[PDB]
Amino acid sequence: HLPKPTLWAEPGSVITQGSPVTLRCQGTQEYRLYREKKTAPWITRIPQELVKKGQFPIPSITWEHAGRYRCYYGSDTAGRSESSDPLELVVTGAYIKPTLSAQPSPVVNSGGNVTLQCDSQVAFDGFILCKECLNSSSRAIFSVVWWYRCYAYDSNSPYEWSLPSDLLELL
Repeated sequence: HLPKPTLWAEPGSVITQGSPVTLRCQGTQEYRLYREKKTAPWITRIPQELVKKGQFPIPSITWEHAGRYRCYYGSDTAGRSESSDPLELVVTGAYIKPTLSAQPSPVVNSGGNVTLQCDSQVAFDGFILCKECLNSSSRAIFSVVWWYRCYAYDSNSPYEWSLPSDLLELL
């Protein structure tokens, strides 16, 4: 009826294909969750007992659940809040684990900087780097001083990412 809600994921907003995830909204009872640009049926199956508590669990995430979700409480009639800052539910495991290496080395001097390299065997028009994320033909270069992992993805499915790269820890 005023204050905008918080919308987070648990364990996180990046879920591997087939794994569980629960989006959560906090603000007191009339909670509404919704995906932008394309309606997500999976929400209209959520028990009302859960909806009142701001809980919208997904027992096994599919490529359909991928998307930008916003939350808010109340109604037009009795009054509602603003939608919550968008949450981007990403589903991973769709392509090839790229490779992530520090250039020149994982070893960098304090207060200095380093270049990260996400490399793929095939071509993808988009690479993401997640600091255990930010957007950048088969390689991309980021710069971070630290655990990192990157992903590959096609711009025609921006929320469907590849497998994660091995964990990269800067020393």
